[PDB]
Amino acid sequence: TEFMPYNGDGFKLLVPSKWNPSKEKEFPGQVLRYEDNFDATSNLSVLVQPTDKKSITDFGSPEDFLSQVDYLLGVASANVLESSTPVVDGKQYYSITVLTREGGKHQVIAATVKDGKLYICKAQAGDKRWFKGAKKFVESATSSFSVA
Ligand SMILES: [Zn+2]
Repeated sequence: TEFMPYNGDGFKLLVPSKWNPSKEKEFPGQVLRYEDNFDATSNLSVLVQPTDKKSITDFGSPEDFLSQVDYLLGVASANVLESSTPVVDGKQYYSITVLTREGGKHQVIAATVKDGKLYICKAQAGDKRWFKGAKKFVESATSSFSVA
């Protein structure tokens, strides 16, 4: 109904059914981008980049990882609402929720390491759309992200 599964190269996730794919490359390693055409500040991207790390935990804690992929957030200020270290089907993931700025953005990052690749899912919405229904879309897309 409101969500549709997507299968990429080595990963899958749920994308909101009303968002559309964007052909524009915003970040390096970008392989998917979906956006709300009524408010393009609501969007999501999946990045796949090579790495020498063997685990997401080689990055240090969730907050340490966040500091190393901070280009993804563009910030006068970043506030970490929550972080977690969920394990899905054997794989360690990190998940981080960050609020950046009046003007506010809620960004959720989910990440794991597999096969000499760093796989990053980032979903965001603006503060007002967040509380008006976007929170569901942002959190499902990042919660649903899994690699194989
Ligand atoms: Zn907010």
